[PDB]
Amino acid sequence: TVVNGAKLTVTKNLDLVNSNALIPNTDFTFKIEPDTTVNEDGNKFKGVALNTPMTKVTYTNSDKGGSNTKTAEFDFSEVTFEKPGVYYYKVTEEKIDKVPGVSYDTTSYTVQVHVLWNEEQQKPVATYIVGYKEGSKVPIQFKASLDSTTLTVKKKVSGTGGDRSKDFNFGLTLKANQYYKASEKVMIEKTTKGGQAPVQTEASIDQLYHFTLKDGESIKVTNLPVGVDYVVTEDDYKSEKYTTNVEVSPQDGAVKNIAGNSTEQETSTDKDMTITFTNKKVF
Repeated sequence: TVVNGAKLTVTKNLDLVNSNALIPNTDFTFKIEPDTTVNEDGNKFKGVALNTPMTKVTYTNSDKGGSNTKTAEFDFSEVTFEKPGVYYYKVTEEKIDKVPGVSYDTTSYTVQVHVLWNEEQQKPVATYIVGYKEGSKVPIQFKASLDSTTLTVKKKVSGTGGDRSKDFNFGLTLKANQYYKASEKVMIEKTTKGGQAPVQTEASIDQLYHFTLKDGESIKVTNLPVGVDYVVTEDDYKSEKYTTNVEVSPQDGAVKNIAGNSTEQETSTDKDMTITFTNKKVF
């Protein structure tokens, strides 16, 4: 929280709502600039602009299971300070296009660079560095929340002729995007009308995931990232005299009803999604 020297570390932390979340391929950029509000005193000065005013950290899918913490640094070594004093800067995080499901830290830090006359170098040198937000001195830390969501797929059999023991075949495809690459895995648990714990499997992005359900059974994708396109399809059972309808039901949003055996291309949001396929057979 008080740095002796000319280098200043910035830390990024990702706080995962679901600890099993997939980590998006993305960067965070931090800007340092002279503070312009400073009442230019004999002792307080507007900061001198750095040659490298931006620094950044990068997350990739492969960071999953790590600390979710990354560091970068600003370099004050090459800055020329004409006089000893306290030089003021602001440090912020910048992000042009927001990543779905990531919240951006709007914090602005005040950074004081204490520049003292130094015997060794015969000049004023950056000697220590202190940062604060609206409270005590702290390390420069930015925190973002990474939300994710879930997708539940349920099978409902209806009509006096519907077979509650029949297994219906389904496919799920999740599509790769810039944030989540092909072959990354998402966790799936299947709940069955029987004695046992749910069964855990994994689906791969860009790879058709095959599953089956009887009436009253479901699968749940427990760490679906936000912003991912997907399609769920049931096999056609018209030849066996079932009619099929889909309900696509985002938590607390408007339900979409679809005649037939497939969802259209859906894009996951921060809302939990429930998709119910109703298979009706009657005499």
